[PDB]
Amino acid sequence: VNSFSGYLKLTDNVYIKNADIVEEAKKVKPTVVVNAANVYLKHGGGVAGALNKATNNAMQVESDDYIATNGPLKVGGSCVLSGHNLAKHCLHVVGPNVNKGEDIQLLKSAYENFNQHEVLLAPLLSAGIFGADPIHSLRVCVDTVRTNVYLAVFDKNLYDKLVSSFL
Ligand SMILES: OC[C@@H](CC1CCCCC1)Nc1ncnc2[nH]ccc12
Repeated sequence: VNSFSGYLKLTDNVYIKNADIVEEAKKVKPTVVVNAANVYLKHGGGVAGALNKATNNAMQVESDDYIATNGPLKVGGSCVLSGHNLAKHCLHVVGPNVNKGEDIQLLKSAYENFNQHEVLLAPLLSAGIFGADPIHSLRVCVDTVRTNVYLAVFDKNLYDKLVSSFL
């Protein structure tokens, strides 16, 4: 039993809700919140910009030190950093950005990072400003993640389409 509330159950391990991931994280304080990161951990907009803003830019400060030490992530890769005031940990995961021409096949590799964590709060990878089809992202999530994932979908209209079209 966990403290996630109001989710629709899609499969044995995947749950979905119309919610602002920032407000969800602040309420639940999960062990792991997933950020929709880029390889430079430049948290300018989308989920990343919103999460970073909620940390008063502490996420960005920590991320800049991470990059200065380690260099950029790989598309499809991840790193674990602090969750600041939002969660114990933040798993920064880089899904392919279609608006940069990146290979959508890397979306499965991106979701594989979730399997290293027993429970996660997460957005749909490569959705939103990353340009991928969210219905496809949900399908890859369900077919790749085996651990317990609670998906927050900001847009109510998109949430209803994801549920109604789910196979
Ligand atoms: O998938 C990443 C983005 C994409 C959006 C595209 C337009 C329709 C709504 C989704 N989703 C989010 N999901 C949960 N919380 C969020 N906070 C800020 C952004 C955000």
